Amino acid sequence: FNDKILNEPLKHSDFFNVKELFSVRSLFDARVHLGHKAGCRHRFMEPYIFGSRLDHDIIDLEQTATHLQLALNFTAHMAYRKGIILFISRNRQFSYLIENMARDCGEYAHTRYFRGGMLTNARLLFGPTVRLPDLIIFLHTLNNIFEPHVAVRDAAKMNIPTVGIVDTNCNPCLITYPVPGNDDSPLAVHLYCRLFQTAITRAKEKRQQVEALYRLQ
Amino acid sequence: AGSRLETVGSIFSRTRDLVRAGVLKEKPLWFDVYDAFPPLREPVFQRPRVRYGKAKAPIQDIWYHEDRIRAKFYSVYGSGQRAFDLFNPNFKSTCQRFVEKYTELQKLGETDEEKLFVETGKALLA
Amino acid sequence: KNRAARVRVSKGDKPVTYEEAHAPHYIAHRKGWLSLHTGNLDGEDHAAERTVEDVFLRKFMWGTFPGCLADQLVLKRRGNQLEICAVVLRQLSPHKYYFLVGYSETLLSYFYKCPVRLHLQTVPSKVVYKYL
RNA sequence: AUAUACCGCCAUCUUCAGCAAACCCUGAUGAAGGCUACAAAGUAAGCGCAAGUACCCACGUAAAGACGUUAGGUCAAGGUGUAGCC
Ligand SMILES: C[NH+](C)c1cc(NC(=O)CNC(C)(C)C)c(O)c2c1C[C@H]1C[C@H]3[C@H]([NH+](C)C)C(O)=C(C(N)=O)C(=O)[C@@]3(O)C(O)=C1C2=O
Ligand SMILES: [Mg+2]
Ligand SMILES: [Mg+2]
Ligand SMILES: [Mg+2]
Ligand SMILES: [Mg+2]
Ligand SMILES: [Zn+2]
Repeated sequence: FNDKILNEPLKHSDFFNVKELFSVRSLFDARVHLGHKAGCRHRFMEPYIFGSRLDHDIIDLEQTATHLQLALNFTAHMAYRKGIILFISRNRQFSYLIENMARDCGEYAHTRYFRGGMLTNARLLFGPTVRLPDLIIFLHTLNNIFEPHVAVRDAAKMNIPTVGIVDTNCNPCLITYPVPGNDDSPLAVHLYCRLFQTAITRAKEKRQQVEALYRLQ
Repeated sequence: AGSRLETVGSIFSRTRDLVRAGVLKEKPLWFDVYDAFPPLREPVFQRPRVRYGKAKAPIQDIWYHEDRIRAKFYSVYGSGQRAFDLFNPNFKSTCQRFVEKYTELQKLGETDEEKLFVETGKALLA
Repeated sequence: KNRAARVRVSKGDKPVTYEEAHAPHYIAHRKGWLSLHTGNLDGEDHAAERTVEDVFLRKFMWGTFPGCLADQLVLKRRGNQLEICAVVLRQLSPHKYYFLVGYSETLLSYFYKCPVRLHLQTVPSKVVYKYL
């Protein structure tokens, strides 16, 4: 009968009202639409790009809004069902922000040099009975040589769903929920951290509410 | 077990096929969330490729009508000492003043561009 | 290369005891001696026949407690009290053990003509210091 | 008789630093390969150097120096397979 605290959110669409945390104006002022140049583009990001202004590409914010809805819904549902959400980035200007965001929530953050086999040779590297993360959220999909991160391939190899902010120079290919958006501006990255932190915290408090209600019932 | 073939399909397709066969006995935590709210595109591997012949990107260049006059303004009356702010929404630069006044007269009813330009030039001079 | 008392490295599956593991350059730096007889000091006469009897004892007790001596013996020699302290395993029956103790206990007394005493020390399995 | 069957005990590179179980990734899942600390797939038990010991110091000298190389040296130190003599 606990299949009502693990099946109910899954028939309510937007069970966590995550649709009231972001608007195409909030994103526009966070400067999410600003992308890279036509010379740093990706063929697979071409379907998400509104167009090019002065050889500087811009991302379609309606598509960003729909993708961000789906992403934040998924993140809220995994945080409710008590997964492990690992936030991965290689920025160096936002490492402090991502680790502090994980610690203000209760999820985890890899912001440092990804050692080979972290998710793949995981039992040998950590211990025989380790729980690998049930959702990896990349705030920046590229590494510091401007190439896709090992984790995006190894998360897929290990069948861990991935939510990721894909900019113009990124490969939205092996990312389950791509969110077309700027990740080079402090306001944009701050808004992403704020949105994901709020989703995860609201999800965990709602999980506690339904467990309390069913325990009293 | 699991399928570490990241290239054949998606994590959803691989996991669904393996739990149908009966080798993944427990379903993962994320499978029902995927089956409830799937993404707009299943994450299947696609190899990037270089366009070679007469293949061009579908991305267009953003050009509005005001830019015909914007380009003309900078040409004659260059960028003034009134500097752009950019940090504040609703910033109305001097060139924006010019295009708004010019577009005003246009709506009112004028015809040749040079006459339009001199009239809005005296208008901003006032 | 030096090949004196050095058990070479196999593949990491070779049980080996402290004694066998240490090489001859650790002979009293880490190991010590398996036979404590006084003849090898500065002034004494009979050290040669002590060693001739020493190798005899090692091989007699090796063939008389067949396949139960875990590691090698400690042939100490104070007064006329030769001692054959042992580390013998726990597989054969205790009546057989006490028998070979008595048999040796008297036979080396009548071979060497002095008190000879065996103080066995039973151990479950042959010990492993490291796997080489 | 065969060191070209060997144990044993050594020479030599070595007045070296490598040899590596077990995994993982890359190469369209080929022989193979796995580097960037403002970091791009490598993680590593074990042996070796190192460390600790001997001599007068922490210096120097000793000892030590793996995996393998050279069918390198010895059936004559001893033991010994194979073939032989009685
Ligand atoms: C004729 N060659 C092919 C040969 C044959 C045998 N043994 C046999 O084939 C005999 N086999 C039978 C007994 C019939 C079963 C051999 O046994 C040998 C050798 C080569 C020698 C060469 C030696 C030589 N030494 C004496 C100065 C030399 O130049 C070196 C060296 N590295 O300095 C050697 O390698 C040598 O010493 C050597 O090992 C040989 C043989 O052992
Ligand atoms: Mg030497
Ligand atoms: Mg030397
Ligand atoms: Mg040393
Ligand atoms: Mg030869
Ligand atoms: Zn970027």
